[PDB]
Amino acid sequence: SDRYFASGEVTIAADVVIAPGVLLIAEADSRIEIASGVCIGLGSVIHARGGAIIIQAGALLAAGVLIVGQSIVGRQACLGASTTLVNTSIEAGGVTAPGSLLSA
Amino acid sequence: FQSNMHLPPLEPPISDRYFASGEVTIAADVVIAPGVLLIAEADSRIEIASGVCIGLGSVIHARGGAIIIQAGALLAAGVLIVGQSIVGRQACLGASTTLVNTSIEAGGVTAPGSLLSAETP
Amino acid sequence: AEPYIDPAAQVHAIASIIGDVRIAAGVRVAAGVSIRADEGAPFQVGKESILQEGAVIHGLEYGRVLGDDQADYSVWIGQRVAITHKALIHGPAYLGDDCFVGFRSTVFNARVGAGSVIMMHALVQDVEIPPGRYVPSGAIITTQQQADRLPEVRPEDREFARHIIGS
Repeated sequence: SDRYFASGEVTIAADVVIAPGVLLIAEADSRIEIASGVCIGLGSVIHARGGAIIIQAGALLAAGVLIVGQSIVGRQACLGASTTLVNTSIEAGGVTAPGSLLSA
Repeated sequence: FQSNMHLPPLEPPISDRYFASGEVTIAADVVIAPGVLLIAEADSRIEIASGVCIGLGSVIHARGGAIIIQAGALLAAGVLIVGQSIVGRQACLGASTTLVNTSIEAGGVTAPGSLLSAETP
Repeated sequence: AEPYIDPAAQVHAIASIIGDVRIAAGVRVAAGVSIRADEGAPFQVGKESILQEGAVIHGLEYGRVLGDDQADYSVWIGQRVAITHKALIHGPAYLGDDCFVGFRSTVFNARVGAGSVIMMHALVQDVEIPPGRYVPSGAIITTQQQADRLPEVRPEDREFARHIIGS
């Protein structure tokens, strides 16, 4: 099935493409924001914890991405497959190699 | 191949539901992606605490004991846990992590594609 | 066309088996296993093989291997073959009798001769694996040089594989 799952304060722009089985979970004190033109690849898990996770415009997230904590993923940045971001941010136009792990 | 690129692809789900078989006891605020497979043999159980998320295509298979995912631990897609394992409070497991009879310190983070396998505890 | 299930084969009802697949006697397909031959490409899984939860068997549209029954197959899995959790067997592929494929490892467009032990998080591609050889965990085997220099299965390593499935 084509569905994703969201929980908490998640706002998604209308032309965002979200793949199946994506989880978009924001804890109570925290929130998720996805700008327009974004693609979230299959199976990706985004989980805001102590504040916001912002996916800005035209960014691409490959399959198996995991974002935890608080983070800004900059305008039109690209995250390789299986990228794992924990309490770390991506500049605009930034790129992560697949299987990369940025963590603080 | 780039990192984790040799590993198998991550396939879509066929249902919107996951499947448990064995002795599992689930927490009301847990989020389990469709197609996750929680299997516990007769001598065995799976225990998942509060606020856990388990990503697409993950497989938890308890053997000879228990697997315990503690609260706020998170599993990216296709994580595989076989044997007996305790995943610490607040831990984070990259896509296609494999844990075989090995446990994770609270707050510990696993690089995607990681392979952690001991023979028996 | 439909798949053929041997009445003496145990196939979980939540496993997904599509297309021209041949499931022999005493074959155990676990829950959540995916076998897909939607190309018109034949698949044969020999007797008493074990497919564990999350395993997956795909086939390319073009390409075949020669089975022990003299037929051409997209995928021929022999007898007593273990394909474990999340492992992938793709495309033109031949596994011998008594092969083991560890967790999240891939076999694609390759020949694995009988009695071989493939470990975890590994890729074997574009090679004819000699019978009775052991690929370590994490290895990436694409050249036939690499194949030729593979360790033979230590009587130790087939114990490890015999622990992974314990039924």
